[PDB]
Amino acid sequence: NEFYLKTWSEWEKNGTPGEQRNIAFNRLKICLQNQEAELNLSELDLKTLPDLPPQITTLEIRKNLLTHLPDLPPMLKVIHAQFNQLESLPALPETLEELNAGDNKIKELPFLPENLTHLRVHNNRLHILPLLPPELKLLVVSGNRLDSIPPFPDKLEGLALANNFIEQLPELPFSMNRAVLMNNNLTTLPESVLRLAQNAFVNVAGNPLSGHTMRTLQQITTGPDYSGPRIFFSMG
Amino acid sequence: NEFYLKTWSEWEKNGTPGEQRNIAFNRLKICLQNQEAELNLSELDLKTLPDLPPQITTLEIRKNLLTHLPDLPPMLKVIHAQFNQLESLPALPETLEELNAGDNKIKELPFLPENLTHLRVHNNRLHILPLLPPELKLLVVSGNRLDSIPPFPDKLEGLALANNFIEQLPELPFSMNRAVLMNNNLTTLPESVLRLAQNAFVNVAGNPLSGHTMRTLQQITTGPDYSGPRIFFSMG
Repeated sequence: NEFYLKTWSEWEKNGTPGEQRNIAFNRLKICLQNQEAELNLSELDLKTLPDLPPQITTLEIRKNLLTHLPDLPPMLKVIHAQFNQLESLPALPETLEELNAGDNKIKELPFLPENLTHLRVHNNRLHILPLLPPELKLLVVSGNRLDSIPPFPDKLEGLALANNFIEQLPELPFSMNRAVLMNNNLTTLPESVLRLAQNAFVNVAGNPLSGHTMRTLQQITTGPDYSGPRIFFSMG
Repeated sequence: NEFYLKTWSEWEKNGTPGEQRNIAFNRLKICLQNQEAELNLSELDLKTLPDLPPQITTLEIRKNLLTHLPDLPPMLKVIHAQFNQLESLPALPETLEELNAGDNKIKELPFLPENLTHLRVHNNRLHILPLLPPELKLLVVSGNRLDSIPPFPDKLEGLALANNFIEQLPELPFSMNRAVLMNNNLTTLPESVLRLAQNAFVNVAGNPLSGHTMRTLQQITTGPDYSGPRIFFSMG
């Protein structure tokens, strides 16, 4: 309890000129004393964070200059860390449900915990993704360096992978209603794309789909009973 | 010239298994012998390029695995090098008019030559831009690490700098009709935004514009003779 005030007071003082660590100390202490659910340190030019209040369920720290996070409290449900300079993340609490860390410099994600439902991590430097947890509903990984993709869990609804280097797409679960796959290196599509719901959104423009893929898809989608989705794509 | 056929022939032999350097050697051979304007080595899994045929005016090499480019021939007008692993670019030929190098790892650009009209470099790692040349017409630098922007040349028509860390935007020239400025760190807007043409597109959603900026902009834009453009933005 006073462990935090000692830690925070010393972190108060150890800052470069622009960091608004003076406001940060105030928000940290109040957050501890009133046992608040959310800690909001966004837009404070912070280059580091100290140890965090243990009871919080929302950590909002977007638009700072963080290179690393401290250990994450075990009750966190939502973490918004987008627009920092994060190079990695610490271990994620088992309670984590929503993680936004887009627009950082993260080269690898840590193990993804079982309750994660929304992962938004575009504009990083990911070459690989860890295995996806069973409740994942939304996955946004556009604008990274992804060469390959782990298999999809069977509740995934939204998938955004534009502007990567994916060569092969794993099978798409019937739960998927939004598949944004532009500007990759796909030459073929998984058969399961055609088995999605009729109103599903599918965009594979900007991929070098082979001639056989194109003729295959043209024969099926123009069949008189075709019930699959509309597929957007491009040539040239 | 037998100088190129030897060099290309020995570059052909020196590849790892997946690189399709045999198809590339043939395209090089055809390009040299028929004196073609365009050399197209895109989508061949290439990790390096050899010396290039000197007469080409279009270099098409997107979607390979290149880390460095070779010296560029002196009549190049168009270079499409997006989706590689570029670390940097070589010195740019004086004739260069269009450069696309998005989705690489480029940390800084070289000197930009005087005839460049189109620069598309989104999804790289730029912290700074070089000074912009006087004919620049289109500038796309979305998805980088930009903290600042050099002054804008006065024929610039399209500007896309979404998803960077820019805190102050330089003045916008009257020629600009498309200003895509979302998800940065602006708290205010330059005066010159209000002097753009009435049909210009301006999008600053996702910036933490101050309350004073918002109330000022609301007073001006709702006056009965407001002559400027529509501005899109966001709150929350």
